[PDB]
Amino acid sequence: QLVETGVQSGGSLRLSCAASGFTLDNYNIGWFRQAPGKEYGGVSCISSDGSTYYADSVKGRFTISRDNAKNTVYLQMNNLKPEDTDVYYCAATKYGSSCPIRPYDYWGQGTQVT
Amino acid sequence: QYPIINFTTAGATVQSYTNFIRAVRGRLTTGADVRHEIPVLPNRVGLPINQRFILVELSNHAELSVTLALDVTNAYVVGYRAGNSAYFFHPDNQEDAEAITHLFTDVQNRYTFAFGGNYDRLEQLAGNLRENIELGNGPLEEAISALYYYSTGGTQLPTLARSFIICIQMISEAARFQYIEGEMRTRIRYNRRSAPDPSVITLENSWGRLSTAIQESNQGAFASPIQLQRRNGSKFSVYDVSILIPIIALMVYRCAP
Ligand SMILES: [Cl-]
Ligand SMILES: [Zn+2]
Repeated sequence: QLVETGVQSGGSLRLSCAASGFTLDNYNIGWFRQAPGKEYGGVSCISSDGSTYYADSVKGRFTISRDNAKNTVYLQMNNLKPEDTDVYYCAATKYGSSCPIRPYDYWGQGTQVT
Repeated sequence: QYPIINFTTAGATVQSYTNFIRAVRGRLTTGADVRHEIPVLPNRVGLPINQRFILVELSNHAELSVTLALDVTNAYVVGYRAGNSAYFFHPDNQEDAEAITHLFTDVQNRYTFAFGGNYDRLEQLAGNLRENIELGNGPLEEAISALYYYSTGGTQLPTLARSFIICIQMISEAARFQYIEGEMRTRIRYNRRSAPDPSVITLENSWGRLSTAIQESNQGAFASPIQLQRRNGSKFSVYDVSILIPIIALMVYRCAP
């Protein structure tokens, strides 16, 4: 199971995705939007290595990280805008590219960001 | 043109449905790659664009037709064509977005939904969970009409969402799972319609991790038991691939053998 937790125009938020039962160390993890619009793929992803990917629209603003210890993954969201308003969710896949593609091995319920 | 498989709900039998699903599998994969007796879908890496999709042309009693496009790498429905209009789910990534431009190229009206074709989003749109959406020949017949009439404003979004949920389960999921094909066969044989039980839902939800767990294991045992559910909803754990072989018809490519 993946569980997510975690504003005024310009503010920030810190999203968290905690895995229960297994360890996220060996998994490709990505954060996604419910409605990307004209963009595609994850918001930010981390390799199972440990390279990271960022959507052009969030470069310089968002940072994704791993806390192997507590066994969770964090998404730091700085300089937020109205257009970033969406449902964000966590997805993990053991093999393949840094950004999980469907079908996912595991995914979370996601949280709302306005 | 991509390969085309035909199915009609008009006089559908367990035999015609079985033939259909078998043909869909045979077009999804060559069966050259098999792990623990389960065929694997082609790897996205090395798959030319002219072998990337298959087309499922569905007809009903009203003689209305729609054509679904299926991605051979994961058996996902990516969009459909009805008459002179094609509709695609919001692509999951940039590469997929480019891939779908190769579909239905002569159609004069192409549209892309703001939503992807995953159950979670579709259930929200439909206003119903899979648990409450009946499946069978009747539902498929109605789904085909709904899809066909969408372009003319004759189909409401919630109904379109429901229809997708029906087509995906009776085509894609049945293709992925012999167990689910069996369930649809039973509905057909007895002219019944009913929602899928937990055993079906849990399988659908686990296809990815099952694929991973199977391709990961060397001798066929699982490092960590896979949890599934019986018809009655009771949970039971799976410790090795034996039980799964008759349940799963094919897997998504996860790693090299
Ligand atoms: Cl397109
Ligand atoms: Zn191209």
